[PDB]
Amino acid sequence: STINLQKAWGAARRVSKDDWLEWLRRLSLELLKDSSSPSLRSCWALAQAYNPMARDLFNAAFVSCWSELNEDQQDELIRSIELALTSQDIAEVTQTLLNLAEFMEHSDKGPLPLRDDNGIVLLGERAAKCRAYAKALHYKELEFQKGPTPAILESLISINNKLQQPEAAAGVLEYAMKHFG
Amino acid sequence: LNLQGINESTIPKVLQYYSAATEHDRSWYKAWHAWAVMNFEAVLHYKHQNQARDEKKKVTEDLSKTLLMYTVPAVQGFFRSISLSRGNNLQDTLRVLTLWFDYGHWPDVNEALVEGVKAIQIDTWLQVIPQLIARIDTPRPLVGRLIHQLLTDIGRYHPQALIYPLTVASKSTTTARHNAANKILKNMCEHSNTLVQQAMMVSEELIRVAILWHEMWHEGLEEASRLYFGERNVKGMFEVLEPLHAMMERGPQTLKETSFNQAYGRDLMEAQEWCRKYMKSGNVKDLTQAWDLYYHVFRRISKQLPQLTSLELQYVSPKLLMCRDLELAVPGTYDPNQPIIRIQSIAPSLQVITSKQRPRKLTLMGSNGHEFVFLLKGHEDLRQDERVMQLFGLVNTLLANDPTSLRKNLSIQRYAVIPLSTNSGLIGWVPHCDTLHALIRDYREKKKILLNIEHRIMLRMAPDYDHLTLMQKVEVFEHAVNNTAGDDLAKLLWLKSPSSEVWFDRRTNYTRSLAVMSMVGYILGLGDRHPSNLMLDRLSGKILHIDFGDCFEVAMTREKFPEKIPFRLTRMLTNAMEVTGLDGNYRITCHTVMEVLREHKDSVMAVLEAFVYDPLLNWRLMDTNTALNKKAIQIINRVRDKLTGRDFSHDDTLDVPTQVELLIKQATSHENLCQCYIGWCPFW
Amino acid sequence: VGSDPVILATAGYDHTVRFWQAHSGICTRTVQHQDSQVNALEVTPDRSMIAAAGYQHIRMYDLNSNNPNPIISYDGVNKNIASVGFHEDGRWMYTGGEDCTARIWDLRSRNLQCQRIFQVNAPINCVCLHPNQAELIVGDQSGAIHIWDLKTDHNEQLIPEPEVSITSAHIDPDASYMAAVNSTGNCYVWNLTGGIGDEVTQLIPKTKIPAHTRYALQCRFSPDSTLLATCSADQTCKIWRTSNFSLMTELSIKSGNPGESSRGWMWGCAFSGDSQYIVTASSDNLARLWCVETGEIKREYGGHQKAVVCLAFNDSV
Ligand SMILES: Nc1ncnc2c1ncn2[C@@H]1O[C@H](COP(=O)(O)OP(=O)(O)NP(=O)(O)O)[C@@H](O)[C@H]1O
Ligand SMILES: [Mg+2]
Ligand SMILES: [Mg+2]
Repeated sequence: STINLQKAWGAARRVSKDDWLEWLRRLSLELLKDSSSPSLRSCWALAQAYNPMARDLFNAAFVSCWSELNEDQQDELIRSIELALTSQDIAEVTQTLLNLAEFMEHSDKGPLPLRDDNGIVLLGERAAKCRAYAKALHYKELEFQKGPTPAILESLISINNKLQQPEAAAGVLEYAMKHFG
Repeated sequence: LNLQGINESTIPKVLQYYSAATEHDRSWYKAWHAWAVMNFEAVLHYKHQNQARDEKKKVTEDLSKTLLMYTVPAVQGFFRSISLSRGNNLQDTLRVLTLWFDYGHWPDVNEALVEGVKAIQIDTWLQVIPQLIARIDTPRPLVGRLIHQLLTDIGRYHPQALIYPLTVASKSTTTARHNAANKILKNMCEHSNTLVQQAMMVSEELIRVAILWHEMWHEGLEEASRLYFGERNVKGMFEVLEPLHAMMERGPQTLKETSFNQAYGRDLMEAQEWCRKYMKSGNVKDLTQAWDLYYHVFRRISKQLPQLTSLELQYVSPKLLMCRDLELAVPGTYDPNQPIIRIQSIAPSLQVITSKQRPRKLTLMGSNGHEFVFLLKGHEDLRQDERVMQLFGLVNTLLANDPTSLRKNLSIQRYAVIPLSTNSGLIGWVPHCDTLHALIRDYREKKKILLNIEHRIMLRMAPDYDHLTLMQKVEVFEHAVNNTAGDDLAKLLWLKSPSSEVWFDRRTNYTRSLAVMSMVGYILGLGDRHPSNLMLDRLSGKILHIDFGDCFEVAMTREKFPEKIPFRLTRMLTNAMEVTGLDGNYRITCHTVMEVLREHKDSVMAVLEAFVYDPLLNWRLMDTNTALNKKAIQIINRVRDKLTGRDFSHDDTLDVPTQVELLIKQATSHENLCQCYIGWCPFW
Repeated sequence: VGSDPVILATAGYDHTVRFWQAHSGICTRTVQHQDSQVNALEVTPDRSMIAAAGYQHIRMYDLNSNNPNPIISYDGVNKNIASVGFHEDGRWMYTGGEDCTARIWDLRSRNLQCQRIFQVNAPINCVCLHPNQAELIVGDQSGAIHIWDLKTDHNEQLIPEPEVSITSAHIDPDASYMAAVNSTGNCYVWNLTGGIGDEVTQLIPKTKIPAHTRYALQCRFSPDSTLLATCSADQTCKIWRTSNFSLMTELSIKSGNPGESSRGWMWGCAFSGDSQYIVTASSDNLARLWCVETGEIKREYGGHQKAVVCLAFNDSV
């Protein structure tokens, strides 16, 4: 359990993209080592052997171990994840972390408390930088549903243009102008 | 015409111009079509004159050469234009078909048809067969003879296309229809041997399977109990039981018929004898005894058939259970030009769907090895729906004619309709088809949300909400709507999606489908479709409609909890739509659909004229309102008014955006929604 | 009940018409109209009799008695009935609602046979009665007001806002006047003086009165022809003076805290006695006596279970 944090705390020592990939791999392997389900504790050895089995099973073992970890330990792992997100722009690690965020948003347990407002800013930004333009649109619409803001409306217009749908951009602009100046 | 219109002083001038264009290029289909259509429009204008003067026979006879002077060349030009085009030619063919049906007593039209129908390809006549078998050998020999000739001609090329429609038609009660069916079917058996007989066997077996003796007696004894116990109509009760008693007397043919006779028929015969003794002796105690017996039989059958789940074909149809490689096209097929799929076999039993109504889920394996699923059902008039699907095909073709609607894939989702005789038939089962009401229930149940919360809020404020005034209802309704968040379907749209991209695409297709269906619903006369009849696709998210009901502008006649607006966009739908709501994509789609309708208003008017004109279907419009033929003419006039922007501002010309905005503002009328039936759950 | 002048008649959806002293809040007796909700109430100038209009009933009771037993009693048309009214001479009662046919039912009758019928537009939302024996105002769902002569079915049609339905219309004393409010609620006032013939004349457009209304519910007059009042579908009532038709005061039942907001719509208004007091009500089951030109709420009556609506009251004995 706590071992999973020890690799996670390694996020405070990674700089290069290969270093962050190694961090994700080692965290995946240790998550597999002490998974609640024996079907993953058995696959720990194979994940060490191959590598991509650690990637595929990273979400599954992460969910169970994070569930077992208490509030402080969960917050520590979350801070490690936030260091990874705010440190370097890596499509693979960022997309994997965004997938974790998506599952936790969908799952009844609630989203990861990655930062303030669940990192809906950062997540959206990352979804724009990893070219997941629809993902960034979803995060920007989560911001929108709290209330219309000129920055939010302009960001939606930009994302709609980025999604090659001028119709949505025009409609968003019309809504913005009718609602406010 | 754009400077003058069509009238007596303008017809020959424009006809001369079109004829000159034809002479300069006789190979140009557009000029021939223009000349024929101008002659048809002249026929319509002189018909307007005929109705203006005759309604205030001599005028009709006087115009019987003026109208022929355009009708005969209209018919001939339509024939030549049809010979010069394919696919869209059916439109021109329809322009012929309705026209001479209205003028099917003049001999010149008969000569023109008899010589000109041979300029049409028979494969395109195949698309006309239903409206031929509706009018074959009716009391108008100049029409009936030609229709019989046409159907016999069709039989020489594609008899399989005629076997099913004529097999259904032969069960019509009319003597002439039955006998004409016999003649054409013999002329077909000259080519196909006994495939007519095989199809008749299959149809009869399916008809018997669709409704058991248990179910026929269930309905009949419910009516008998109502009449004797409710109305005290002894004579009506005996009238209802008379054919039912006759069926029981005739004896069984299958294991469930025999089982019914063993279980219920033995007692039902005693009740029958008591009724017979009353009707010659006056023993009302015998009526009470027979009625109580019928009551017990009815309750026993009602308790017997929630188990009607697995219907074994052995006990209702040994013939069909031992189905073999019958050279019969699979129902729902076929393209004549292609490798027609023959029926290999069917599953040993049927799955019945549990509801107030009990369709049978039939599974069939054809020559290509594929499975085809169908919904057999009785007590159901499917000709209406078949015409509605033809109209959907019309609209889909119109959208396919627009490059905007080709790059933006707009189309109405279609499915099979296969009527059988005696108000029954095979509908067709569509996979991944989910009721919107059931989807909201799914979300609420998975999150432990009570389903009737909105209605409970309404009734807490007003336990007697129904008998309130308009503003009282609006107060209670708006308070309840403010006290709820009708956004379940948006959450399910997000949750059921695997990824953000699929969610985005499904939302786009969803909104486009909503816009297209709302506009088509207003124009074609949508109305009576509760959320139960409103279905969703699991893959595309596009909306489907299974019940068509009275949606021909007559469902608007309702007064007991209407149906005040032909169409509706609910709060739940807008909540699942984009951030823009109406703005952007939805309004653009509505404008595009209305533009397609306006531009091709002539085709839509002709097809709706075809539907409204046919007496067999037109007689069913007397269930609602009004001189039936005059109301039919009025309905076509209102169709033109909607297709010319004259529905909200009759004494004006509504532009496309003007009419769209007026329709939107009608749909925003929450005051109408408070009055409407709660089946359309108004809080969503 | 009818023997005490300051009694106010109140009723809601809960099938009970209560009678309570205006200046004290003390309820005296009740009446039962279990057929349907109240669409309208009225206290006769005849001194005395009760009317209550609801779905398929004009229930008429004996206002003087401590038990107001039924009078005629209707048991009216088979459609929703909205309005009421008693003539000042002990003459016919007037019934509206759907269908487009105004029914006339005598007070002295003891059966369901109608005495006269008048032609109207879309179902009647309101009826009001002049002291004149040959004038009667009706407001319809079509946005059209209709005068008729009470004797000959000679009528005048008025439509001040055709696309906006009219809900309440009333008179002023000194006979021939008219005021009305509609689905926008921007009140209109005309002078009807005067004449009977093939058309009942003459409408004289006097003024338009801007009530703070998004949908108006009821507008009524003062016995002394000094005041008018109107009620909005949102949370307010308003008062003007007849001499200049300029805004005197207002009642705002919408608290500053959003938690108590949308307590109910302001159903019904009229004045009682001197030009100082006014009776109104809300659908939160609160019938209210407050002041003219002052806005001070004096008495509040929470004696009902379901949505008080369209008050009526006595003024004298
Ligand atoms: N193409 C279809 N695909 C899937 N389910 C269908 C389809 N058509 C009908 N149903 C389902 O079976 C039920 C409808 O049965 P049905 O007897 O056709 O209704 P109905 O009341 O008879 N319609 P109508 O007679 O026109 O008013 C519903 O529960 C549907 O979910
Ligand atoms: Mg049916
Ligand atoms: Mg059906």
